[PDB]
Amino acid sequence: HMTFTIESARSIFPDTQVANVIPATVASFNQLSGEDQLALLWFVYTEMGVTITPAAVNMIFAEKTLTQIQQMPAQEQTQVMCDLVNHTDTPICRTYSSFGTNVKLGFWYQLSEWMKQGIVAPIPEGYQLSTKASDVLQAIRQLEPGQQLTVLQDIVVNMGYTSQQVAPRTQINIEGINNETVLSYMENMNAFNFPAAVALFTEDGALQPPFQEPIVGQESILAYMHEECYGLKLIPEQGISEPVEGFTQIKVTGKVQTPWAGDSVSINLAWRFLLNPQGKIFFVAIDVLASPQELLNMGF
Ligand SMILES: CC1=C(/C=C/C(C)=C/C=C/C(C)=C/C=C/C=C(C)/C=C/C=C(C)/C=C/C2=C(C)C(=O)CCC2(C)C)C(C)(C)CCC1
Repeated sequence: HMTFTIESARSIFPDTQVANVIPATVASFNQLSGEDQLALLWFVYTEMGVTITPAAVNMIFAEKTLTQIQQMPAQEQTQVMCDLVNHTDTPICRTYSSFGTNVKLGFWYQLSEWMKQGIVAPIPEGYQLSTKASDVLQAIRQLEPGQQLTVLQDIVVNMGYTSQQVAPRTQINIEGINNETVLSYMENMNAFNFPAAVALFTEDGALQPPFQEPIVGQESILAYMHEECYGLKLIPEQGISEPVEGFTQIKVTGKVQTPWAGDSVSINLAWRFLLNPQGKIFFVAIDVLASPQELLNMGF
């Protein structure tokens, strides 16, 4: 007999208002053809109004592949960027799938810079998207920047073909709760003390990133934290705590800022924790919350 499994833990606070327009838009994007995809991504990225810094984040992992692409003629450069978006089995697509999330993003950032400088073949002057791609572009363009950044990240991480400094903890407050395991988690994540944060989990515990599967076990969670969590700033604001079957479930809402955009952009999140009777994190889900505008729209 078990009171909770990882699977059943995923459904805690089931009426959380998740921004399902994000994966909805990604699914629509994945129905478009390679050329429409690349041109759409160029317009999203360039028209977002957000300055992207690589500086606060990595690139040494991508440099050999980047040099390769830089040396290719324009015809081959564009084909490579089509293999990536189309998920074609190629050496470069397999190498890309081994990059960490932030390495993938740095990869694409450098190509974006080279396209501006005419070192990498640009999107053709005036290339006209299909009507369908034009509808996907406009839905992306309407989203708040932080949600567009999430769309892009999700698309970038899924391209290709699949075959640092610790601060001391500083005090943080969350109105409405007094849970030390939650506060330890948030403060250790802000300090980039990822071994300390992971130590709060049960050995069989999981962390569920937004719109992704649970990452199970401390070794895996730590690797993920190394890959994706450096330079994040977590700004939990408020919470509720409820006892359930001798466990505690805690929902916290607030924001994160990514080092890609600094303090110019804040993404609205929920964190959904299930703690065991000993105060260990059995499960935590992070969700991107729907805006008031998106809730309205996805009714009426
Ligand atoms: C492709 C492509 C191009 C270039 C694209 C470029 C350049 C894109 C750059 C995009 C970037 C830079 C996006 C960055 C997004 C970052 C996000 C969205 C981060 C969100 C993080 C969150 C939400 C983390 C929350 C979490 C919390 C709070 C926890 O407690 C646990 C850990 C974790 C779950 C991590 C060009 C133009 C050439 C055209 C051709 C195709």
